Amino acid sequence: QVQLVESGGGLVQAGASLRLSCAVSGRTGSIYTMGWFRQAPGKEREVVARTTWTPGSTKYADSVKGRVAISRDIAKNTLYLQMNNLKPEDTAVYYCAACAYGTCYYGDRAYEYWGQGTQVTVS
Amino acid sequence: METQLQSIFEEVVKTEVIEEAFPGMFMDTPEDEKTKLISCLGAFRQFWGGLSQESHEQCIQWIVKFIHGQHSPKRISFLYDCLAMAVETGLLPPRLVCESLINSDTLEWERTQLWALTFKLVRKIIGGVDYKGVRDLLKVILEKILTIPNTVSSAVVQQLLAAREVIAYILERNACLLPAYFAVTEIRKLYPEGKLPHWLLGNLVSDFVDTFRPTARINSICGRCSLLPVVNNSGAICNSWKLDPATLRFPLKGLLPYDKDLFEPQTALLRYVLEQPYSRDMVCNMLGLNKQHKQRCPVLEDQLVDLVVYAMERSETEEKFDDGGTSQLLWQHLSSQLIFFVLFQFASFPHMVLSLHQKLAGRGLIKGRDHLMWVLLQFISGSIQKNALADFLPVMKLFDLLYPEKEYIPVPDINKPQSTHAFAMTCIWIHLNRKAQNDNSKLQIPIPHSLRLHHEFLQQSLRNKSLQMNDYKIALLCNAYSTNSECFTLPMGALVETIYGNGIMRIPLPGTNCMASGSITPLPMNLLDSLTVHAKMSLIHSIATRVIKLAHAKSSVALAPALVETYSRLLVYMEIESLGIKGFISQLLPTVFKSHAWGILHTLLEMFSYRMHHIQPHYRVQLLSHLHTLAAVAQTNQNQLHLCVESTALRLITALGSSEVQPQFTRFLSDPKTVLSAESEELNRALILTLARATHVTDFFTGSDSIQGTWCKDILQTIMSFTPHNWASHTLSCFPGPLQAFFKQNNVPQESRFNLKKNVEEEYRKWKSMSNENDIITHFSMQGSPPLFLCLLWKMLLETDHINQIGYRVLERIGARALVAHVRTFADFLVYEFSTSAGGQQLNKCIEILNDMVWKYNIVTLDRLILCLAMRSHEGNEAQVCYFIIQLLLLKPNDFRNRVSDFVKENSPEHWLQNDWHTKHMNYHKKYPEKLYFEGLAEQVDPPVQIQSPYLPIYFGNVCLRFLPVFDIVIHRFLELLPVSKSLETLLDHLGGLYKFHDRPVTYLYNTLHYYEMHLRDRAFLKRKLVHAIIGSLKDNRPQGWCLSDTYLKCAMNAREENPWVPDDTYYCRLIGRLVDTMAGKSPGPFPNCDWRFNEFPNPAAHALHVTCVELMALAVSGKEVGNALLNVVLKSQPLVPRENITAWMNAIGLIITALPEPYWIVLHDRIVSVISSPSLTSETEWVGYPFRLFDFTACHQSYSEMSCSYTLALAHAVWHHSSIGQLSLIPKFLTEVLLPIVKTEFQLLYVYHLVGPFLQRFQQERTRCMIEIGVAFYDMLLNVDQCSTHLNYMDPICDFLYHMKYMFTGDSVKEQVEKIICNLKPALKLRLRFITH
Repeated sequence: QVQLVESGGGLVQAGASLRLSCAVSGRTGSIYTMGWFRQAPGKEREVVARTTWTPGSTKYADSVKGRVAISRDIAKNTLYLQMNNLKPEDTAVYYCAACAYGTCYYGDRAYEYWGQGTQVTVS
Repeated sequence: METQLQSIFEEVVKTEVIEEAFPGMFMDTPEDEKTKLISCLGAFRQFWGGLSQESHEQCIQWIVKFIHGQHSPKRISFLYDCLAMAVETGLLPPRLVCESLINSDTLEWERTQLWALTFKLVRKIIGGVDYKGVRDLLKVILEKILTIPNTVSSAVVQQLLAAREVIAYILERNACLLPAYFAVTEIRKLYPEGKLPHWLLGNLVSDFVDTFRPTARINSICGRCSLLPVVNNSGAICNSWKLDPATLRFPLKGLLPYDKDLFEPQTALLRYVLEQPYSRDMVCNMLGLNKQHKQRCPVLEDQLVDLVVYAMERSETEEKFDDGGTSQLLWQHLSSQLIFFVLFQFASFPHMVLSLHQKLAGRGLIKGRDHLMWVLLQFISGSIQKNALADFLPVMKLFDLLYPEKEYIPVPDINKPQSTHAFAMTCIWIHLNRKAQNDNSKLQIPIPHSLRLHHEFLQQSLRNKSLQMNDYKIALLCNAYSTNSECFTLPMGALVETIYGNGIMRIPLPGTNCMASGSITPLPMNLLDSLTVHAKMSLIHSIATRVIKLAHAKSSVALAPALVETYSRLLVYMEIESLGIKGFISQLLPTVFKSHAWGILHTLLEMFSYRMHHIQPHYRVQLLSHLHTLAAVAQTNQNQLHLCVESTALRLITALGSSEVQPQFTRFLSDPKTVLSAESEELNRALILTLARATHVTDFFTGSDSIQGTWCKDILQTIMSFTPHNWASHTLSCFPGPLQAFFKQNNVPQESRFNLKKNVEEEYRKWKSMSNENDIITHFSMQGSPPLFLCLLWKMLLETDHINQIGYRVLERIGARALVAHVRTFADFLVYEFSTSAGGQQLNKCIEILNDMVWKYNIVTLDRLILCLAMRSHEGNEAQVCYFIIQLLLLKPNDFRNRVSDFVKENSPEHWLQNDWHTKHMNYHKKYPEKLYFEGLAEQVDPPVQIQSPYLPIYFGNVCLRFLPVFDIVIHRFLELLPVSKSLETLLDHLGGLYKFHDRPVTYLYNTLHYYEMHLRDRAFLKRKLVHAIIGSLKDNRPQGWCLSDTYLKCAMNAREENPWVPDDTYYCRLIGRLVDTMAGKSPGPFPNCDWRFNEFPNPAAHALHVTCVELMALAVSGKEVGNALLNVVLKSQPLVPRENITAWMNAIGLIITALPEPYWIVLHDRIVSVISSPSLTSETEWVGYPFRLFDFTACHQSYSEMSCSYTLALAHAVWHHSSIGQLSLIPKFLTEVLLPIVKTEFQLLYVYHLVGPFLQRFQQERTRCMIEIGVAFYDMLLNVDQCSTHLNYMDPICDFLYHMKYMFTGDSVKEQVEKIICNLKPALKLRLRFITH
């Protein structure tokens, strides 16, 4: 069992930045990879950024490439997502998810544990 | 032309002779040795202009022949000088001149001055030859240097050394005339591993080869010679274990200076495999012995001889009075192993015997002589029938060597099975003597004096008119007189009638009107093991003949229980595979089927389901295809035969190994109809589920996101025809990705819940309104109509609590085959009924009558009903209701729990050790009779319909054993549905003990835990409940210490209290230590030795591997933590794990972690990154020479960082050595998405090459796409390192390796992608990689 609680969203103007955080709790150590996802009102949930937990290898989607940085703190058990130069097309509910499989990170296997999400509305 | 050339070059000589004799005349201010030489060839320049390019090589060959024909060295030098200027000025091509000068047959080393002048000329002009031509000239120059003897005159050495300077110029890296890889290739072709360089060269070529010593390491697997596999004769074979059949050496890529052990024969590897049971197929695949000709493979033939000598060595040194403890176990293995290789003509018996005589001549004592002759008797008694006599005579030299000749050898105690080994020598001589009497003359063979007592005992017993089974007197006669016409009917017939039971009254079988023969005691295994292969061959032939005889006699009497039990035991010996297993499926099965025996056919399929073990995959697929064709047509519309065919097929499909599925089903893509079902949706669903875990466990789809193109698309698409169906979400979500993508499309509409309820009520309303019986029977049994009669019977005894006489007649007319659809629809209707129902008596009435239709009226059997329920596509609460119905049927009444409790308490699964199975089998059926023809319905109907249908023979099966394959499926469905968790615990508590009779309990747990890692990781109590219930069912039938480790039984066997048992490093070392000691072969042994002929695993290592993986998966610890703990057994300084033997531990960890789910073996990627960022690879402190110790785990290291860096590389090789190609496919993305952004130094780049380099060949053969992705990743890393480093010290090993990868693997595939990367490198790298783009 692994619990995730997103935090840090809200209404932000275009071109500004935002720093999402995810409180990772439960049975950490079962986690090999962690990632950030988003889902528009009437669209399919997309992946934003993924990391391998202990080494810290990062991987970014082509939609947010160059504008977003994903990072982690093992000691604080917290996952971070720095979003810069936010555009109106980034309006979505953002979820943090963990997964024990490397193919979650390399391929496109669905992540196992999820948080309830956080709203990010960029006008 | 040649006459013109003669006149031209005579003027050149004649003009120089007068210039030599009168100098200082017209040389006032000549050019510094340039215009003179040019003007000398002025006439030749105009002649050369009027020549086509076709004549150029003929003109130069003539010039060289004219220069080499001169006698004056002063004139040869002048002509060479004129020639040198002609090349410098561009008049003559340098390659043709160099080729003609070196290929000249006048150029000899004894021509001491022409030799020096020629190679001094080559040294000047060879620089202008292209790199391919320089490689050509490098070969011939080294060939001419080879013609010089090792001893010459001291004065000619300086002139002979002129050829060494050309070699020194070609091998000059700074000159860059050709890729250095080309040069070392030609050097090794002439100077292979073992040859010493010529004295003229010496240190020059020896040091040049050592510059490729790093590249050979980059392309070599660390510790490969000590990496050993686990023998699985299942899916294909890994190319890593293939050997040269002529040298036993690994096929190496390129002519590189690989380590000395890689050039040696892999005797230890082949020896270890031959020692393992069922290694027959793997030994052939290694040496390519696919049966092409009389191989006479001597390296295998000599290794079998060494394995016999080793058995003779262990025969000495104690072993005591009782048994052998190994030794006799190895002789037992040698008996059946060596037979195949000599029968199919791979080892020669006469050559093996005389080669065995030399090895045994004067080599100490001889205590295992009888066992050796017993092994040899198997060859002679079985093959002397038609082989020439001169091939078995060398045995006489062995007999004279091993036995005391003077005094008589006494007769042994014929009550012990070892008497057949003592009499083995006399038996051998009786076969030689009868081969000498048949076709007499030439060479008669007399019996020895020491074997006179053994022979008199055999002849005096042969004239005894009635022999018993109370001793081995019968087996001794079958072994000795097997090759005798009339002398074999006396013993052979004595033990065939003891199981046939011809007379002395008969015996009943379960059901009504089924009688078998009297004998019930089968021939014990220690008796069958005491028979020779030839004696067992006739026993197999006599049993199959009588079955065919009974099948053509259209007899209703069944075969004796002892006959089918004995025949199943003889089917164990794989050295009798020709007449036994291959004939049972290809000859006996079709013959019985073509005779319409049905009764006998029911015995053969029942014998297969309950008495077979190690059957090869292609044989199971053969029987499976026969079962499908048997069920579809032939009008086998009998209740007892349809149940048997469908039950036997379910066992074959469910038991297919994960690795076996692809190679056996990829052969039927041309017409998959043969290996599929046409109407049994359950079997086709069971096959889909078996594809699901097989592609999962083997990581088949890892990399591919589409089933299209693979072998599965044509199998599944055909399964959609015949039997279209849907998969519930909780089950479909566990399939591999590409399989789900196949079932989301290819979707089938389903009849709604309301339409089924409305259809049943409208048809039950019609049932209550019809009076004409013929109209009722015609309507409610119409083929093609909705299968609702089981729902109607449900409706009848729900309201009226009874069924009319027509109710039985309608069932009787539907047929067993068409009735499964009724059970299938009745399953859906049961779900709707229970899902829409008030509690209390309205619900308990449904349960009461649902059990009545099974046990009271015998309308459907329990395993048929529950299999259909578990094979439905209900979602959510509907699925919870469907599984709740399954729990009710199993646990609520007393009918099934009593049957399982009594059968488990009173019976044992070791049928091969049992002499009273039929008695214990009849006691069950007499206590819980099974009615397979609706007897309960016909007996409680209004006018009792008397039934007298004769039952078919039932020797082994019952409802408890028939349900065990379905129980495997029921458990998987409950694991997939999360709210049905608690009910699964109650099933394992009540019915868990049934797994005592499971055929592959450890294998079932292995697949279940591996396939359901995601659904059991956060439900450890359920995972412990499953592992402990199935393994616990065998605690009184298998030795202590057979499965779970001693620590796991003392810690993880307690209740939870918010503190699960977290194992320490000592635990994982001991657990892995059981595998390293089993693969090493220990006299005590971590696990007890079992008769592997009757186990789910073929050999100890296969058993030691699975029970270790099962235990590691049963731990309440995540895959990441367990996987890292495995790596820390070796990568961290640990006691109990002794160094100097670390490769045997790395081999076991690789085997263990590569068989675990991905969360376990994925942690290797994390461990590599920790080494990539280590001070050993990130520091900028330079070395002199290649840092071999950073990558060689056997060297001595200066730092702990160097120690773990090399150990990680060695472990990563061991892990990837045992990985499937699917697991290896993560490496290209691991290189580009994890390592690429952090590899910045030169040592990090080399460490990546040492990691992936050795496995390039596997990507060449198994998945080509990855080979190109890895090749570009290597160049992308080289550009990053080149830009972050001020300088690069080891550019030569880096470029040598990149050239090796080109000519051996990538070739020209990656040229445009690489060229653009080359253009951004520093000029030093571009000049070395000058030829990569070619």
